[PDB]
Amino acid sequence: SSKWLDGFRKWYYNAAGFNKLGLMRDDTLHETEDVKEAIRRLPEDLYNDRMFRIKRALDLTMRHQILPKDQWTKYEEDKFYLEPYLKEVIRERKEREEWAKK
Amino acid sequence: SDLELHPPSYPWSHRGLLSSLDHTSIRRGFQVYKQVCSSCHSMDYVAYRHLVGVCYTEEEAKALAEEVEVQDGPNDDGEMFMRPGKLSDYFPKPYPNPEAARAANNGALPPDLSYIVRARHGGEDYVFSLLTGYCEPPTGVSLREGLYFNPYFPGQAIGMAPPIYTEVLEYDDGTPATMSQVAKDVATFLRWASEPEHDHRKRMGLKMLLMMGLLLPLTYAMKRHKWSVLKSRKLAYRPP
Amino acid sequence: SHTDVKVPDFSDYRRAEVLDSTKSSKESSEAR
Amino acid sequence: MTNMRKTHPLFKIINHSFIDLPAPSNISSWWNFGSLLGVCLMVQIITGLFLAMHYTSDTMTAFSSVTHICRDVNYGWLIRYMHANGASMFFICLFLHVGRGLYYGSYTFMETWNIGVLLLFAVMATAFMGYVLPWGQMSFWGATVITNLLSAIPYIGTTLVEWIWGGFSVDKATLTRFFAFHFILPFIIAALAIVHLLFLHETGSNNPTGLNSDADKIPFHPYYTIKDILGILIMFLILMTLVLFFPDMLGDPDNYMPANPLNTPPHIKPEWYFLFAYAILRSIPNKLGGVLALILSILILALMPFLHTSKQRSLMFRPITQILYWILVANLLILTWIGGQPVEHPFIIIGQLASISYFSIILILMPISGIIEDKMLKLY
Amino acid sequence: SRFLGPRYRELARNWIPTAGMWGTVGAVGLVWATDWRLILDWVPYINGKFK
Amino acid sequence: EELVDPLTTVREHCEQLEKCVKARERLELCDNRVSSRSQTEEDCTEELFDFLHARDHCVAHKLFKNLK
Amino acid sequence: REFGNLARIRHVISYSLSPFEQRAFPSYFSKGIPNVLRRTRERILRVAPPFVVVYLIYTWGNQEFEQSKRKNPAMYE
Amino acid sequence: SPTIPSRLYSLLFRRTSTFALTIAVGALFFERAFDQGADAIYEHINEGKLWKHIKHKYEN
Ligand code: HEC
Ligand code: HEM
Ligand code: HEM
Repeated sequence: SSKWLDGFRKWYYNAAGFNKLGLMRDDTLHETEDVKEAIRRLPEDLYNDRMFRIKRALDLTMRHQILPKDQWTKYEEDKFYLEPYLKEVIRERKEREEWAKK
Repeated sequence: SDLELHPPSYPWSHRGLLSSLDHTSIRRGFQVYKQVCSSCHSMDYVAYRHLVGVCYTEEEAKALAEEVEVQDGPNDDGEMFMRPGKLSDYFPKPYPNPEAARAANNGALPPDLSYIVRARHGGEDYVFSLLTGYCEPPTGVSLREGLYFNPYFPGQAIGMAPPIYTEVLEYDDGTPATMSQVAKDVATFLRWASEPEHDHRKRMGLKMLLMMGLLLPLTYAMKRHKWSVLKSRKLAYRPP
Repeated sequence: SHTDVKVPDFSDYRRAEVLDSTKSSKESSEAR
Repeated sequence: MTNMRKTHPLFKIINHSFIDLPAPSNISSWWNFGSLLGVCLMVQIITGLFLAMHYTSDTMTAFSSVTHICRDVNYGWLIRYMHANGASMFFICLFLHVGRGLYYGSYTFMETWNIGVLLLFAVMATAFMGYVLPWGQMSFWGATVITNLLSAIPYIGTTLVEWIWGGFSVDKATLTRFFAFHFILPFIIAALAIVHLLFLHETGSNNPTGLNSDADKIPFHPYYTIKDILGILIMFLILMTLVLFFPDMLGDPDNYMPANPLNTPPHIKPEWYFLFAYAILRSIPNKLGGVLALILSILILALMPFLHTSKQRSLMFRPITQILYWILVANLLILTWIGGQPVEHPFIIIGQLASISYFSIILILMPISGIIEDKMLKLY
Repeated sequence: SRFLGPRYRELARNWIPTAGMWGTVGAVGLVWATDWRLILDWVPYINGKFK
Repeated sequence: EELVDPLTTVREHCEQLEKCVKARERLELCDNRVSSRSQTEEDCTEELFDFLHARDHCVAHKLFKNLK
Repeated sequence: REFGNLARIRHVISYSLSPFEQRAFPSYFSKGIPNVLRRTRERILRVAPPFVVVYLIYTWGNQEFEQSKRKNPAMYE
Repeated sequence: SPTIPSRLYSLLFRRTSTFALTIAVGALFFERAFDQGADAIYEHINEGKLWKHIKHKYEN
């Protein structure tokens, strides 16, 4: 059912390890051209939050430590902030590719 | 057969990481090589000048170099003459070419024992096991004459007669010249001939370990001192 | 405000000679 | 008054490349291996320069010249075993360099990765010809093995092996030209390393998290200066204990015999860093198939950046691909071992399954793992 | 599917003659540089030098 | 002949060690097996190698204190 | 590319102390051993079992090879 | 209350030139002292096995 899939996704979310550094999935997305377009399309507060989270993750990796378990981000609170911007950028790129093909 | 018998790990006096060779044992092994092994084997990369400084005095090395006659030349009219050897001369060939060695040794070629320890699996353990491992062949192993059964030799049919036994030579130190004593001495000598830089290399390694046990905590302390600015750095985020 | 900016406590990393806030410096700086 | 460090042209190039270089603040000890490779290259250049100062590339005098270096030249034994154990350390640092690049997603620097692959080929050729150089039994026989394996190519192989041999077998001309090539090729390696560093500095350096490291960057000096100095000291510790205590466990005893064309060795094997390629070439039972398998197994590193099917760069947050990568490293260890023992039972099936699993993991399994990993993280 | 389309198909169709002529250039240069017998023992003049 | 061999004293003591006793038992079993048959190609090199491995291992533990 | 214009960061404060005033090994063992144990705990399940099966098939291959070199008592009839 | 590192800094570790002089003199004296100590450790480990230990039997 969906409950077992959600539980196994929770276990994978704990096993991935970016929640221990305070990161998010959109924070740990690799920066391609479309991703960079999404970050440049981000608003100011979300940009500052993302860059501070990345800086704190880099500091923690430098010290070879993680955040306390209280300060780990949760799977329910992982905001998918870059998803609409990324989807719009992919849609525009696919439109451009279709126009170039036709 | 196709099997190999692994020589066992003998407790040599130089097997430790900071243990040198027994130079008296190298002396006795050189005497064993000169009086027994030199009739068939060659040691062309070792000289009396290599011998002096680790086993013999310069006068003793000169005496045992001049006790053998070497071929030299040419002279004024162009003729190969014979002169007593010197320190710079190497150990003399028992055969001029390897084909003569094969002819005089029933086809088998006695290898040069200047790198035999570094060139055989086991090294001095293999040499000791080969010299003290001669035994009667088991049932079903028919060996033609000129070959001797030796379990430690690959192929088990060596072309070597048993070279050493009890009272095969006389030592100048009064040491009993038993089979095991002679084999241990000649194995120590062959290890020295394979690695003349043995004790010097061990001294280098001892100095290197003392020096690096000094340097590594201190260099690590310098690295942690330079990196202490970052490893204790605190980050704060204050959006308005 | 910038006045709320306070340097956090560093006693978990700081040396023993300057661990006291009331004790002056420049008497252990040469030693360190 | 002017700032000489960033005003003088050579000084400002050095400052912009090595001194004031913005480096990621969180790169671990795995990032010391590039400088370890450079220091190993310099050590090899110096030690081989002295070895060639006392070395003659004649078939009659190669082995006697090596013995003369070991015994008669002052600390020539130290120079020679520093050279050999530095080759072992060079390949250790190369393998850990490539492992860092595969694990932390550094192959996305495509041109830097390709220059690195060309460097890996050049270093392998250099070390092969250098191992041929002392004219030992295993050196000569391994040279014959590798040249015949190259001669397996149809319609081109016989002419190419006669051209490289300088004759009909490994002989005087082969040894002398191998000495010339082994002398010259590390300088081509050094120039390609300048190209490597130039492309890397164009693209910037990569952090273990795989994120954008421009938020937190530190100058290279003095942080990574002292970190690389500590790494150099540790690498010298391992190299010097390898030279001064265990100088022959990574070498081969059969190389201490003169090269006899009439007598074969009991078991012919190449050096330990060629063993995985030797094992896969033994695994595929075709000469052309074996040499093509070797060539493709080294070119597949250049083929690697087109296999990235994940939206995460490094494997830090990719546990399934982490498991697959560690199985890949384990399989490389199995391949080195199988190149160790000869081609018998059950080494036939072990080497065959090791090669098939190695290729399957590096081609098929890792992108599928990345795809299902993205699906599990709900990316599409 | 980026390179699969009608505009790319007709661009490729324009570039077939040029790529084929470049391949002919490379083939002729390879035969001339290597002195390949299997090709050079069919042209009339160059047959003379091989005897 | 007058000077007894420390080598052979250690050898006979390692024969008195019981693992080598079992090895010699297999050796005599192989010897009678091969000898009580004609037209065979079986040799006793396997059992001899096992016995020699065990006995020379015992010797390598317990020989060089008797030498100079 | 240069050190002055790499990224845009706002409202972020960094605090650092002098290396001559803070220790180089601040409790090197007391919070050093638990950190190493935590790192090993996080990354021991993904690393160890591959080398475990290396050891297993290494031992199995050597045992099978030695059994192959061992003679088979089946030549009598 | 002036300690030994404090005197070392106030005398030798302050200026770079006298710092380098301290490094050079310490390098000379430590080279001699370390060579003597490591050599003595080597002799004590290998008593009765070296040529410098056994030459008195075979000389004069
Ligand atoms: C003439 C009777 C010899 C005497 C005296 C010594 N050796 Fe010899 N040796 C001789 C021959 C004809 C051979 C070749 C046998 C063969 O089957 O190859 C050898 C060989 C060796 C070897 C090499 C064994 C190997 O596996 O390669 C060694 C290590 C060896 N011999 C040792 C050795 C020593 C130490 C001697 C002095 C006590 C000695 N041999 C004397 C011929 C003769
Ligand atoms: C003689 C050979 C080589 C030299 C001198 C060399 C040099 C370097 C140096 C100095 C660095 C920077 C330090 C570091 O990141 O470790 C580096 C990084 C890198 N090397 Fe190499 N390298 C060599 C071979 C290779 C090989 C064989 C590969 C891959 C197959 C490779 C690919 C890379 C990549 C991708 C990086 C970037 C890593 C990152 O950005 O984090 N190089 N190299
Ligand atoms: C300018 C650079 C170099 C020069 C001049 C040089 C020169 C030499 C010489 C003269 C020898 C013969 C000495 C001997 O056989 O021991 C040799 C051997 C060897 N070289 Fe180099 N070399 C250089 C760089 C390298 C590099 C970069 C590698 C490997 C990455 C390498 C690997 C080897 C090996 C493995 C041997 C065999 C040593 C042995 O078998 O004992 N060399 N080299």
